[PDB]
Amino acid sequence: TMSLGAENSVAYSNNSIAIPTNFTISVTTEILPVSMTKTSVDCTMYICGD
Amino acid sequence: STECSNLLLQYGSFCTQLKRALTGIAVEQDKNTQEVFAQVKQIYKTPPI
Amino acid sequence: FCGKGYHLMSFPQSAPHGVVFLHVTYVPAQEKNFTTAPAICHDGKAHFPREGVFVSNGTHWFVTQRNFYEPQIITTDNTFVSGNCDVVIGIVNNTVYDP
Amino acid sequence: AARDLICAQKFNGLTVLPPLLTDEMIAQYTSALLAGTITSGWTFGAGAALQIPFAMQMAYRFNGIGVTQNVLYENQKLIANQFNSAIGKIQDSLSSTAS
Ligand SMILES: *[C@@H]1O[C@H](CO)[C@@H](O[C@@H]2O[C@H](CO)[C@@H](O)[C@H](O)[C@H]2NC(C)=O)[C@H](O)[C@H]1NC(C)=O
Ligand SMILES: *[C@@H]1O[C@H](CO)[C@@H](O)[C@H](O)[C@H]1NC(C)=O
Ligand SMILES: *[C@@H]1O[C@H](CO)[C@@H](O)[C@H](O)[C@H]1NC(C)=O
Ligand SMILES: *[C@@H]1O[C@H](CO)[C@@H](O)[C@H](O)[C@H]1NC(C)=O
Ligand SMILES: *[C@@H]1O[C@H](CO)[C@@H](O)[C@H](O)[C@H]1NC(C)=O
Repeated sequence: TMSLGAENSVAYSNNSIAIPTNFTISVTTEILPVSMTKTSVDCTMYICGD
Repeated sequence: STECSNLLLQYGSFCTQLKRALTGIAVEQDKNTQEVFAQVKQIYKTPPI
Repeated sequence: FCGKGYHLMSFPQSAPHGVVFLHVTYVPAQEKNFTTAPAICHDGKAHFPREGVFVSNGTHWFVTQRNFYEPQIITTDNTFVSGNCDVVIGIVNNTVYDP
Repeated sequence: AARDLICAQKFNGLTVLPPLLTDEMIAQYTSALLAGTITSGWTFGAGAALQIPFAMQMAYRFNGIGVTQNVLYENQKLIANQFNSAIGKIQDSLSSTAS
């Protein structure tokens, strides 16, 4: 059976806050297509073969 | 029938293209369902309070 | 949108039939627990932070920014006065310093 | 009772594959997102989830939209009553109207 992820529980309270004292810098790669192949078809030659 | 199947084999590879297109549609639907909802990394839960 | 975290900048890189981004992001790392209150009672006046939150380490109360732990003494420069102490739920007592 | 459309299309070779994620898993994802939003605001999207009181989170939202947080901390009961009445109106509209 597929696992959705880890089980976590936020310790919520009336007067409890969590504040970071340190950080990290990340570099993430995002890949996106832009253009495809500029094909062309010779219709008469493809159908008939001269 | 069998003669219909033989003439369908003579017509070539249209059915494979249609089956491939429908398979791509189904995989894309699964990808959309994953992409919209599966954004959180961990399964949080509410406190009893 | 532009990467996972708080986005800073990106650098585009070319690719065959596409483009590739390099999203630079800021991500907090090491959190700590603190005791918090929405406002401070001082001589019947309710003091609220101008930019930041009130935190406590057990004995003293400080004003700090949201995304980093930089505690500072509660003054009248970083707090503003609004109303009295009988309206806000969860207010606590502390001495607001004045320079 | 005679023949139906689903058996006709099944006998003629047209099937419907089940989705990969069941409705229980979809509800688990929405419950996880909702619990993270309620208990941490927006910090769980940026990084690790950080606990915060909900009144202080709504003060963050009010400072985001441009109203000072004393308005929230003085009108908290009225804002909570308006939110509860709005949620009840939404559930009544979904119970009555099916359009
Ligand atoms: C915040 O985190 C960074 C790294 O995540 C810490 O930097 C490290 O500090 C130790 C202690 O001297 C060094 O041995 C490492 O070489 C440092 N790493 C890097 C990449 O420079 C930093 O100390 C942390 N901040 C605090 C206040 O603890
Ligand atoms: C939070 O406050 C409510 C009412 O003010 C109270 O019922 C509840 O026990 C409190 N919870 C904690 C953890 O203090
Ligand atoms: C302290 O913080 C951690 C995560 O930052 C949390 O798991 C833990 O329950 C907190 N403890 C208290 C006493 O608030
Ligand atoms: C809280 O921080 C202040 C500021 O340095 C310090 O004087 C005090 O001892 C701290 N209280 C503790 C660690 O209980
Ligand atoms: C704060 O000081 C006032 C001054 O009389 C007192 O009545 C009150 O009990 C103190 N504590 C709180 C939590 O308001």
